[PDB]
Amino acid sequence: GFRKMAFPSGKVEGCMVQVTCGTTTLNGLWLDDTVYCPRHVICTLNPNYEDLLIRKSNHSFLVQAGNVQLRVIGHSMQNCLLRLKVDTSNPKTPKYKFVRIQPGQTFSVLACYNGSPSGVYQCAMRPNHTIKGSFLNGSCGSVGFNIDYDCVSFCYMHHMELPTGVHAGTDLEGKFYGPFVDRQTAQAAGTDTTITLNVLAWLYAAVINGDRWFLNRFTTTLNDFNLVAMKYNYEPLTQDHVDILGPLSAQTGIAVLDMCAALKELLQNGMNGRTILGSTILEDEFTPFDVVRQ
Amino acid sequence: RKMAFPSGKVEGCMVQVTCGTTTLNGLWLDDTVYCPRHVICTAEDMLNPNYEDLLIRKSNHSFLVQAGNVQLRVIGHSMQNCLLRLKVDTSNPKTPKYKFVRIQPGQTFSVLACYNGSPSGVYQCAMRPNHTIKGSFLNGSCGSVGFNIDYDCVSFCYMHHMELPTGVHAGTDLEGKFYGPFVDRQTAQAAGTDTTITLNVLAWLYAAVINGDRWFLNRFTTTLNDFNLVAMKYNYEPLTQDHVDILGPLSAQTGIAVLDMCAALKELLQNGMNGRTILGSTILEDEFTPFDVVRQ
Ligand SMILES: *[C@H](O)[C@H](C[C@@H]1CCNC1=O)NC(=O)[C@H](CC(C)C)NC(=O)OCc1ccccc1
Ligand SMILES: *[C@H](O)[C@H](C[C@@H]1CCNC1=O)NC(=O)[C@H](CC(C)C)NC(=O)OCc1ccccc1
Repeated sequence: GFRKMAFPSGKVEGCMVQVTCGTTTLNGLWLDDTVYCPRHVICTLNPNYEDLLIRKSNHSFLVQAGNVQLRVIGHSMQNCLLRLKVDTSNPKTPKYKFVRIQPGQTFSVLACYNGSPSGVYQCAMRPNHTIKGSFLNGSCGSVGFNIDYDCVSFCYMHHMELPTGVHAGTDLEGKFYGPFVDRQTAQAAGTDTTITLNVLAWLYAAVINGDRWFLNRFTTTLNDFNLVAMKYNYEPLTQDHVDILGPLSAQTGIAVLDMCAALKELLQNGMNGRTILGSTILEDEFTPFDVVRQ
Repeated sequence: RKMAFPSGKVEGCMVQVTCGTTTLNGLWLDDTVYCPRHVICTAEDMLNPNYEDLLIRKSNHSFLVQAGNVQLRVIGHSMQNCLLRLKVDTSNPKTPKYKFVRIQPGQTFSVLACYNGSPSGVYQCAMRPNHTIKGSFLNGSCGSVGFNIDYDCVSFCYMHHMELPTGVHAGTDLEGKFYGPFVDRQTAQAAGTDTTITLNVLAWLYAAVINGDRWFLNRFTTTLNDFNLVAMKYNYEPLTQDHVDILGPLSAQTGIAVLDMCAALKELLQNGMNGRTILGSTILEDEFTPFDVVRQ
């Protein structure tokens, strides 16, 4: 029973607001007396965000926190975000911090529309700095997050979809993940590589679940595995990654470099139709932490 | 993708209940806490416990109920099927609009997995045709709840009790009647053979058509009875005209008649999949319902 699970969303739900500018509406995040939303809410295509921002008043921004309307007492631009100062502090803001998530790591997304939380799901920051999210028109300002004890770590705010169907956005300081810009010009994600650390954790999960048909007695070095991995657009494995896999190595008695020799043969010979935990595809959005926790 | 409902309205209802050295989670709604009755058990979890006997031997004082840091006072108690109802001195201020509902096989819900009264994860899953859940539940998760939220009202449908030897899970509704043939005793128990939820696979095939995946359609069609002959051979639930009517709205938005889709699925079952993918997966997904496909 190994499932993609999201963090409970309640602490974040109390922070979700609707921000409207003229006719374009999206979501904002209300912490203390400040509200964060994508800056492209002030748009009507090569926009000059300094020029459009100077042309706006505090009254132009309609901020609705559920029933009640909040008044912007001031505003400023932080990279690709706006920070709206509001007259009132959210009584429900939790202990929180902003963090910059790293490729391979996961977080939960609270998909919201019109300031109302709609659904919650888990995904991963891919190596090409996009995410395979679920985002419809109106979802901008939806936030991705992790929770550790009582503290919410915010790491993502949604801005855009790319032509490949995947998604791009920023941390909570407004810096984009990846080389993307918030204008609707042609933009392309880089070639997506596979999160090798996560495929390896999934193989440990499978071995723990009772299918070990893919294990072998061949051996590999870290360097000779990385050389093969990159030919197949898998991420090279670091020695920190080997260390992170230690507990699953011990629990199963399969050395990390031996699991790499298994993976190596799967890359080179494919799966002649066989399945691992039920699919002909190696899953790369389950971390070593997820396998350990289940 | 599978999405869970936002868990906030449920998270405020989660508390910790301890009897002796046994701890699990409880659901606190107004002035009463609901929780699995085997919280009053110790070593003889496995021994056929007499729960009427174990309960007559207890006082309100033996139930330690904590809502975070604050301890609530048990004013009374009673058993309802496999649940305990604890009357608490204080009424939960965070109590949402809610009802108790008994879900049917094939229907989906969200699980808030809890430990020591503290929410820790949320996910979507389906009630299996054999009345088990394919959940993710560890020691201490009992009393975790399943629910749907449409729209301001929480529909509680599941409370967790136990894990079968096969790793699937079993529990009750919130009036404490088990789903399936199970009893709350640490004896080894088998579910009936599980099946694939045909109504859900068909709903998902409509979902695939909408987001671009059309490779699997074909010019053929079939009748209800021709299709069920192939489904029974592959361990799929039979399809009925109610199912077809349920799929009606999904026929319109697609322009694909329900029994054309059955022909497409029949080919996918008889032909397998080329190793290619449908909406991302290499297996026929049966835990998204028609009602899920419309919402998302
Ligand atoms: C913000 O609500 C929205 C999120 C997009 C909406 C479609 N799916 C999403 O994730 N962002 C935009 O609409 C974005 C605006 C730029 C100024 C950042 N435009 C965009 O992503 O173009 C791609 C696209 C637009 C509409 C439908 C599908 C793809
Ligand atoms: C309550 O926290 C716990 C959750 C179970 C155990 C770990 N994973 C879970 O889903 N439930 C029990 O421990 C339960 C208590 C009985 C008195 C109902 N016992 C149990 O699940 O034993 C495992 C088992 C049950 C039935 C057949 C075979 C094994």
